[PDB]
Amino acid sequence: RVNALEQVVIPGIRAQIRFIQQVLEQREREDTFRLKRIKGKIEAREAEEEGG
Amino acid sequence: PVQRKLDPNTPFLTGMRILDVLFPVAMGGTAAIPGPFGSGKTVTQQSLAKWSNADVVVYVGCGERGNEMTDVLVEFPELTDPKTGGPLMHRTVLIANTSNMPVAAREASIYVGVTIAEYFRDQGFSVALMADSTSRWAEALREISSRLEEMPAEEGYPPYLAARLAAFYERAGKVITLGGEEGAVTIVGAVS
Amino acid sequence: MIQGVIQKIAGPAVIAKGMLGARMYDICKVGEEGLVGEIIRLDGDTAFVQVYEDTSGLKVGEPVVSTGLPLAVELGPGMLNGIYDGIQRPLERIREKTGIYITRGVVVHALDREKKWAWTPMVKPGDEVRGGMVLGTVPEFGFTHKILVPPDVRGRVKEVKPAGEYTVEEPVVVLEDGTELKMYHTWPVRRARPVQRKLDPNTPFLTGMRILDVLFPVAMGGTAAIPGPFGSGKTVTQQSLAKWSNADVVVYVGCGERGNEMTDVLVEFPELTDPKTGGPLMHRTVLIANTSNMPVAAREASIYVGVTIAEYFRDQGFSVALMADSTSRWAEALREISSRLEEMPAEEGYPPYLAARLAAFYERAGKVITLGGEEGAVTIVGAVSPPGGDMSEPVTQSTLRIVGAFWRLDASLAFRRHFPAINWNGSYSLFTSALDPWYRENVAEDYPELRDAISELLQREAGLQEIVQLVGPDALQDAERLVIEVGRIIREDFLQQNAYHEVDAYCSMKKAYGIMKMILAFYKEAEAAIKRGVSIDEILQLPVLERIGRARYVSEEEFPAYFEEAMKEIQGAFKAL
Amino acid sequence: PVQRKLDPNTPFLTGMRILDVLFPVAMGGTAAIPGPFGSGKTVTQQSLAKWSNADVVVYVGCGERGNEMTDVLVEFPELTDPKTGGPLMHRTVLIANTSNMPVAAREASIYVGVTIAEYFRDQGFSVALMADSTSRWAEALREISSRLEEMPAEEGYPPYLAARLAAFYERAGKVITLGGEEGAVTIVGAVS
Amino acid sequence: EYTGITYISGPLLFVENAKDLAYGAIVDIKDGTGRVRGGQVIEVSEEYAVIQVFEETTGLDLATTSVSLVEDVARLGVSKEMLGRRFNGIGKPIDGLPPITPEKRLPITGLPLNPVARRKPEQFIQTGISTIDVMNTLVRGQKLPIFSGSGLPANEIAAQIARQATVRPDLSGEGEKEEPFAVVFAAMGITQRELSYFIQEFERTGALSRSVLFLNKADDPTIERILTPRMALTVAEYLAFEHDYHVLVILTDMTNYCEALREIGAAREEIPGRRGYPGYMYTDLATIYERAGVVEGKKGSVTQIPILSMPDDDRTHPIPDLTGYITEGQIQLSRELHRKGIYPPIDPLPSLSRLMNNGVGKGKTREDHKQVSDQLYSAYANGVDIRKLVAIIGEDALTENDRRYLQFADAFERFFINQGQQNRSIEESLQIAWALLSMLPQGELKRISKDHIGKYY
Amino acid sequence: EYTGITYISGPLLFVENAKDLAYGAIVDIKDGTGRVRGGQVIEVSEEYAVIQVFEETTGLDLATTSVSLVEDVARLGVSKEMLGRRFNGIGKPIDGLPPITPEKRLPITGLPLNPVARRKPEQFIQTGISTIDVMNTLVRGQKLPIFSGSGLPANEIAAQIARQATVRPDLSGEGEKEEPFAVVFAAMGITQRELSYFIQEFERTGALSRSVLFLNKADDPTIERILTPRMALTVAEYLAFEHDYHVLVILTDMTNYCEALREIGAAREEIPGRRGYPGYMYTDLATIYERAGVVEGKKGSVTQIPILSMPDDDRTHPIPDLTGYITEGQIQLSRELHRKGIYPPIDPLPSLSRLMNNGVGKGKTREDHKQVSDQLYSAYANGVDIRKLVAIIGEDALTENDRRYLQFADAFERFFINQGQQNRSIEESLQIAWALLSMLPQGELKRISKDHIGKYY
Amino acid sequence: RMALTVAEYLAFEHDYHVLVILTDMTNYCEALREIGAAREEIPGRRGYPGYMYTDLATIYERAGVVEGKKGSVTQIPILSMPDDDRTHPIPDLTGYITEGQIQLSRELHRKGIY
Repeated sequence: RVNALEQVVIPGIRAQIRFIQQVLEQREREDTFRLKRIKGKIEAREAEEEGG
Repeated sequence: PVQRKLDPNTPFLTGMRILDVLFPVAMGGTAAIPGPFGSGKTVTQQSLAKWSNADVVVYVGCGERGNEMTDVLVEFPELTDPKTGGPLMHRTVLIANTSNMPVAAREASIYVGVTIAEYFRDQGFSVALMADSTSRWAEALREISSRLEEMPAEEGYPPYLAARLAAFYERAGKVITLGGEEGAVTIVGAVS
Repeated sequence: MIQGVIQKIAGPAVIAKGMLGARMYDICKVGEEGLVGEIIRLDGDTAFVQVYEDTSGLKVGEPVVSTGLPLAVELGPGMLNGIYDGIQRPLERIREKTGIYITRGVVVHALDREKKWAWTPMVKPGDEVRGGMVLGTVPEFGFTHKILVPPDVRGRVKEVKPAGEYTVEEPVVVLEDGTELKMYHTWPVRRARPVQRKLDPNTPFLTGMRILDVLFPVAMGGTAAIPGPFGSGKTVTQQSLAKWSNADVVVYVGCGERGNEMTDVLVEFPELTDPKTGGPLMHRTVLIANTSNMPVAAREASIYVGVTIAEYFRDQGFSVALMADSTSRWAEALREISSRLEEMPAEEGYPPYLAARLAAFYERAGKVITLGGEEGAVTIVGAVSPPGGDMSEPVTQSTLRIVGAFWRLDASLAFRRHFPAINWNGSYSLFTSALDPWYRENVAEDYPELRDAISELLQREAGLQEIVQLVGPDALQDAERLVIEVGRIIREDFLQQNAYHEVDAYCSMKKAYGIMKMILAFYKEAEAAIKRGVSIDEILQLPVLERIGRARYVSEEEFPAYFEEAMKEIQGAFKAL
Repeated sequence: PVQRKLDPNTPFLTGMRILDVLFPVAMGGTAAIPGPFGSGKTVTQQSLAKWSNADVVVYVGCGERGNEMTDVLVEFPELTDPKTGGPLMHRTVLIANTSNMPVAAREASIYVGVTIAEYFRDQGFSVALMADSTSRWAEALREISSRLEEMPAEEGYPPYLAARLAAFYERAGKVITLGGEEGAVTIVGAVS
Repeated sequence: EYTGITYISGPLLFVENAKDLAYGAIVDIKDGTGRVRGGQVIEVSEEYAVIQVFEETTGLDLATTSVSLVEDVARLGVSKEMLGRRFNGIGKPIDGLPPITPEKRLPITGLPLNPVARRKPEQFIQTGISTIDVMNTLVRGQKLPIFSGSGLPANEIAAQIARQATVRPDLSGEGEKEEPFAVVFAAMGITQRELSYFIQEFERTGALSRSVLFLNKADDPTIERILTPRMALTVAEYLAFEHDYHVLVILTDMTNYCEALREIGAAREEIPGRRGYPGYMYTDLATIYERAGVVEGKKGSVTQIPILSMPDDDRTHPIPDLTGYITEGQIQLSRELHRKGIYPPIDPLPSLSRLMNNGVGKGKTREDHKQVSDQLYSAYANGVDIRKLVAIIGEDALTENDRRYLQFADAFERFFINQGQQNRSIEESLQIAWALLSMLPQGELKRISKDHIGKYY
Repeated sequence: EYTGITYISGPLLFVENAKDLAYGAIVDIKDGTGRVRGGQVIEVSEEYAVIQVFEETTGLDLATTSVSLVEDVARLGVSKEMLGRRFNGIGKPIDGLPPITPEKRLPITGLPLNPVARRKPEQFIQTGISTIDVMNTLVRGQKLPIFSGSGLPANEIAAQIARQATVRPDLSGEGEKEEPFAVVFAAMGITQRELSYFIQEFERTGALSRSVLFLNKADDPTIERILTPRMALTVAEYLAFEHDYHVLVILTDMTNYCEALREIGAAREEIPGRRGYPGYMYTDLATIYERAGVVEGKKGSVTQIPILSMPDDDRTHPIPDLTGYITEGQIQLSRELHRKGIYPPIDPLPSLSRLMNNGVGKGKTREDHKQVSDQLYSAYANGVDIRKLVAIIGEDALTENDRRYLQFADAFERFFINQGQQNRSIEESLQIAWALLSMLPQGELKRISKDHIGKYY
Repeated sequence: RMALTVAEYLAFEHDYHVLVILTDMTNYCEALREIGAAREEIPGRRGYPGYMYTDLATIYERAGVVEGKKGSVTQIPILSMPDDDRTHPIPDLTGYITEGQIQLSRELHRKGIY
């Protein structure tokens, strides 16, 4: 258990979180860039009432 | 309308040894039993089917998919009525909404079907309301965004959070009324 | 034609306005010098161009010329030793004339007009031709390049100019119907070549890797992946697949590759003997490779050029092995082009339009009978690149979205330098239900069983390997360690093949069946030998292991040296000693 | 601007054994103290400016604690320097910010302190800066940048986080100024 | 004509001077390739409109962009005989023959069934694996999604079920061969080898006859991967319900579905509400899946069996998601027994059957395997699970009683789940099964009744 | 020329119209606060062209502004006295002494390299840190990234090999007029520690007589970090190929490259997040690692020797991951041996040396160089392997065919890996390597056979 | 905010001593998000807002003693987490301005040790 723990176990179950975290977080890049662009549509549409 | 929110203190029973025993449910209550992505959470309505102590059953589903309410849906008129003897539909009302029924009807569903629970509960009844898998309501609520050119609340969460959920739940459940009758809505949320 | 100008410049892409008569997919030269891009999005009168080459130094306001005729490329002669690439320039020519430095920008003909070849006429005047036929052959090296009639076109023949070497330009067959058919002939890449009947893959492909084929098969028209985590084994496992082939044509697309990534690869081919000649391997190989420094859209375009060339050859009755290096190339093109052209994103910055070409490119893979009157196979064997190191990403699951064969190559195997790195824990094959006929037709009927009987070896090693890591080899008995140190020789001398001995980089069935039967014996004998209480310790010290172990330093002309010899010594002097 | 880059060679003493004797970082080094501030971590920070060979002390916050951020101020003059022989507050410049100060307080924080340190540097005086709550600085930056086109895009924080964090350390060291006087601009990095 | 383009790029178009059209309209487009390309007007817009072109555009000059309304409602004809003839997604035979002959033109979206008109399934069939006809006990009108990750075949192994399928008429008290058992198949996207492999496994039994195949390939329109299912299912309703046939629908390759779904999801106005697929996803998986269920006034049925190729062993991916809730009966295939070479390689650990005393195991479905199934669940659970729990606590901590549990895993899987072209009746199942339960004492036999017990002793 | 600006911003901004602005053109902007800037004109529009702001947003006004084109593209001088001199900084180099005359003014964008104008390696680099150049075989035909990792210094190691590369006529393959003592260093961004470290290192190595080190000086604006790489490069490409010399670009940490690069990607709204660091990364890097090959028809090369650290002692971060993929294989150092005292610590346990028998041979270096390549690797490997399985089953598991491989890891340890900073010839390394190959019985070795056994003891 | 502004006037200006006990922070933070999402402020990590910080400060920073004024408000906020895991904003944020933490044991609460 000592051998295992200090090799595969401890750092491995550590490093898993990281991978998880960073990819779910990274998904929310696409969220913002789209969300931006969604807003751009709402402001543009009202600027085709106030600039065209 | 009602006179005030009261504290429950009289249990409700499904006639089981785990949903009443180790962890009790209340009359005037609220509860939930999440079972991820289906896990035998629809079967707890074969336990509310003819073993409950609800004087008046009011079964509602947001927009449950037909196949899961094919055997459950026609199971009940066949079943014995503990409050009579014939069909279970002497006490059940059954105001269920399905995927077969409109896709917008699913969005309305909860905040409309609350009032049908309330008309009997007011009179002097201890109505048992169950919203069968509230996640079906979330799929309708979050679709609004898509069709309206708005994004939902970030990270796959619905835009309306508390606003249109909590209010239905706490709308009725052990509340003394204006007539001075006792209105108590018992829910066992069959969520995911 | 069409004379607009530029409006905006947007990265390697360029937009233009005043384009009337613009069609989706043409030659779209932007500016006076022209660069040759491609029309994707057409919104209004503004046909969004997406240039293959650099927009560096371009100043806005230079006339834009678009042909308005579908994107076509020259198919006919010159395939052998000609670069056509993705920017539509021969690197060959550039290399000498403008130096070892490429001047970015300016287009030159994809297929040089400086080439000249013999013509052997095979038809005569006053006939009625139909699409897909051959009009004449061209002997170019020790291979026979044919001139194929455009499919789905009919007309009579007016003339056919007699045999002799001429410039490719010269019209060799004038049709009565009014088509002066030049040796090169255009064909689009949006209009693809048809097939008379679709057929099932059934002829095997032999690439020169033992274990690879023997555990998880590949037919001609098959497909498999080559993952390579952290730029590992992958990069040169592909070199050894192309070094020797059983596929007649060799199509290597190394689009978007860099310096050292193609150094040895190419430069070694002029040193390999050719099967149909004996000089440079270039007499059967065609370079569609591109450089990394050229824009995103140049690596997109290269892949579509490959497959239409492959089809051309398939109709000539010639079997094509096509090997696109790394999907990290493909990914990166569409992954960036999405941002540019204001295309909205799907999953991981890749567009929802990713499988556009992809899907259709995998479909073409397969043994079929053409309309051409010949039968070939277009074999595709794409090398995947995991972005995340998981195949859950769409750029990686396309060889596991639709089923066929799939191979698993590991970093950990690559480190001791086991070539290939095939593992039997994430590889399956569907050409194990359709090579069974051709095996027992030519190969052997004692093969559909023997191959399997090797796989069970490493099946049973797995179950145990697990327990090796839970408790050592001193908790496990004689019979446990049995199939473990079978397993050992199946990998030590059967998953490692030397990349500096070229008679292990090519194998044959003779090399196959031989060394499969050696092990058969050992097992079947060893189950009784060790049952007499001879502990595995002693059998490790015997000379018997060492002699069978020479199998990655041996030749094929040194193949009858171990075939018959050691056969008797295995079943013989191991059951007494 | 400067006449030459220099390198520290002024001996390190902070008044703590292992602290400076095993790990020398010298004057014009750049340190850090990780983990959360408080719960025994205050020991180092306090004692540092009392003993340590610097002529001037600069203290600076940017999202500090409540009661703990005041314990320090109040005990500040009762911390005693031996050169000055009484109140430490004499050769200490305060510019500290807590979250009971405006939005943009914490975002403006750094640059201020950085500049003033260079003043002292110029007069041949070594300063002793303490850039506490680095982690928390960015809170503000993020908030401001939401409302803009400079949205978070890294890993939940600005990508311009990277520029102004870096540069903060690249302006601080031992160097020889234009007037030819040498000071030192040592940072202790409580990130939290 | 409506000239002045706004967007041109593959199957999705926009063209102006369009503000008065209907929902679903077959228009034409005169192309610059000279190939006349269709297109249904799925939505209408302010001063332009969305056309969703049936073929993929590869050249179309903006100077002459012709549009010509053929019909105001996109529909599809019908017939009563198409049996035995193959077709593609467009509606054209693969034999090169003429299409069906309209009788009436029905919408392609179709119209769903009332939940009240559905009545409990109970008429069980032989699928030719004892494993399904016991544990889940597949019945008419029911769905069995075959959960299968990537790197595990399911098109291949599905053909096995597809040829072993045969009604049960002597156990249900009445004929079921008296009303046609036609079958439907339909791919959303497949290769070259799997094309011929399918027909050659239908030609091997002559189960090819009386089938309607609405295949899709990967080189056939990418827009019609998701259009053609919806079409085909409303040609099912006609022969299944209104001609009273028992129609088996098998829809296989449900990722390639999702490929075509993706395209609209995000590129257009629609947003990706989970994993690049639209947020109208719910509908996109409702009209497809809802078709099936036994009628109370017809004696025909649509039994649909979706076969997935869902990504890896993930359960948060859209496919495993919604499919969970929907079905009651479901089965999983895994890769663990698939490399042993056993076919089918069932792994039923996350698998569930919520009907097995109610619904199936009553009526026309026999009840001698009622309590049997329920036994078999936990009996198999105790086996394979504890192989793990021993190698965790120590490596040996079983008694001799628990030895039996794992003694019965190894046996059961090999024999029971393995059939190639072997077929065993429900009774031939039971017999055998209860003789392998004899490797177990009481406590792994309580649930089984006094009747069943002795019956198969 | 364009007067007026309609956006004051820090990374990019509005410049009305365009009619002569090239892509990647040099513009000069007087901010009206007495300051002046430049930049590249990457993206040119007749609406709003946006120009590369070279410094922060402060110190800008609309009271006085002008935009004025200076040159078509980027350009800069390359002296033939560039070698033997350090030219710190960029544009006007401040190496603290006068700038050298821009003798040949040519572009600094990059000049591409034809893939058919390349030839297989034939040069070796004899560097004084034995361990690497023996096993990994440091040749110019590989460009392996050296990964330092956290709490492992990037500077010390890079510092080392600076003076410690030496040249022979034929122990290095090629001649000593084909390899000068000149080298080139190109910074991907230097930091506090990285600069305060190389200060002392210039006066000791000979950055005035054998080394060129272009820097960013650690305090110049962010955009400078996407300028110095390719600028540093092109310079050397000239004297290397055209003048004939071998030079090695010794990079520095690509972390600060990402850093600067990313801010452009969120101010243009590109793909700046692959897993928290750019998805567009590789596109710009095509040029850096394109010239890192070996030219054909000219002599002398350019080879990128990436040296980059990792933000965590795990590779879950894009930093080393995307680099792995781009380039070929890896060489590492880790912290296995660093915790105990060994210096230089070198662990090539998960390493991959792509080439190791090309660019060397027999007689190009030594006879036994080609053979002792793979040998050490697996001899040593299987040393550390034992210490794994001993502890799993009690505290031993070792045999007598273990006691020899065991001590082959001690013998390789402090005798070979540890060396100080002491120059070691390819002779002194391989010679004595064979007396450490006398700890396992010779004659029949894993990769060596009897052909160097009786020659080298 | 209501009783906040009244509180100032209770404990500092009457010399009284108040104890503010808030409960359920999850709701406080959900509702907040909806408001900010329409002012063009992007939500934060694990969906919970990033403009939280400022607003959460203003409730808690009317705590701490005051020179010469003996009476001051003691702050005790109570918030919920799935298992007291620190993998979302709700604790992080809080945990910088506030001092200490006092988490709840499953063992204890089972046995009825309160």
